[PDB]
Amino acid sequence: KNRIQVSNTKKPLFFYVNLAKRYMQQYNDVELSALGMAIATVVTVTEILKNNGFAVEKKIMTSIVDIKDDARGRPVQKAKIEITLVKSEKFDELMAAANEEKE
Amino acid sequence: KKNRIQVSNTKKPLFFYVNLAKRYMQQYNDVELSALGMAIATVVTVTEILKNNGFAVEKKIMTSIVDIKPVQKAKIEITLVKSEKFDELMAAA
Amino acid sequence: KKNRIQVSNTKKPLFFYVNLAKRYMQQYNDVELSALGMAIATVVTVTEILKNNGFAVEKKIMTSIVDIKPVQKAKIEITLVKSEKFDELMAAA
Amino acid sequence: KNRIQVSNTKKPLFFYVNLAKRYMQQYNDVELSALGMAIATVVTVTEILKNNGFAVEKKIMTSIVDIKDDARGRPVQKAKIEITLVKSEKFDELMAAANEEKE
Ligand SMILES: [K+]
Ligand SMILES: [K+]
Ligand SMILES: [K+]
Ligand SMILES: [K+]
Repeated sequence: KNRIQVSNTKKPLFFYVNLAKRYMQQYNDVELSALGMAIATVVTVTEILKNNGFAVEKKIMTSIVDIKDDARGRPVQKAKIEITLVKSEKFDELMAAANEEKE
Repeated sequence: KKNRIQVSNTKKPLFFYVNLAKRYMQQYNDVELSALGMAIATVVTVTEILKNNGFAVEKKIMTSIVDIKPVQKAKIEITLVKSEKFDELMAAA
Repeated sequence: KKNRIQVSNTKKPLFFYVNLAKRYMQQYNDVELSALGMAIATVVTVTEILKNNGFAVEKKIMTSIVDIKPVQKAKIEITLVKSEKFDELMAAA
Repeated sequence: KNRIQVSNTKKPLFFYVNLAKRYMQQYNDVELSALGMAIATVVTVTEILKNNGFAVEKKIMTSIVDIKDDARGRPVQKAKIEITLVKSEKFDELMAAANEEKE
């Protein structure tokens, strides 16, 4: 329910940042994952959410996985990152303040 | 289309695209590489590799902002041709 | 030089470059962003953000291969200008 | 002695791949590290060395670190990756075969 897999090169960065914010709001945590070239996206989303006070990381796992590859004839190996973020203590205030709604 | 490589698969290893570019140059002489957004880095790297290792010469490198059904994304389009060393490098491989 | 941002520092957060571009546009109207190789992805992303969020319009996007004292690297050069909404977005911030 | 930090945007990818090969040849292992945008480089070097039979990973650590930042006035947070690779059992044969020197 709260998992985001980054793989669509058509999506703007803020699609993923905003989805991560929505999932943290709904579920308290969010899991981001990506392979290969998409790892830079997950890293950047995480940096943004940390530097701007929205999130605290709970788990960052990075590993090499086998990917089935028909044309190759045997699996290819790719790096995969998996990041779990939880809501920070400032998340609600910051989401409020975005729209000048802090009390 | 036949000699165009669109880079959009995060499951592929880099060398998939490097080798595909070399195979396309063997048949068509020239090769078009295109990508959006986060995939531009791969196209750039493919190009650098083919240039630095003596396989290719660039003919055209176009970067622009495009609308996707709308959101805006950067798109790169690179056209490469065989270098004077290409055939000998391929034979040596 | 004064209104050019070279992206080459891996220690910087993305929003360093996004905010610097916005500050430069406030003073100069327009801003040049440049990078090599692995940094091109950052320039692309900065640009997409400034376009998608209504701050900027692109005027020029140049990608080329350059010699570095030699090895060849891709280099992007983007020029942005303020959009019609820029001043109001900055005031609202 | 065997550490490679990826941070120079002037370097071609194969500078890092070839340095990693040299360090594995000399020391049996190599440590690759990078922050932020440079993580994609380390990931790609690792994929290359794995898919092509040169290396086996031993450790991949990915974390958020504080970076001193004068202009900011307090530290910024960046993702950092640290990858330790060791020579594979095929490394020597492959380095030989590169130059048609296998026996
Ligand atoms: K309120
Ligand atoms: K094709
Ligand atoms: K400047
Ligand atoms: K021999």
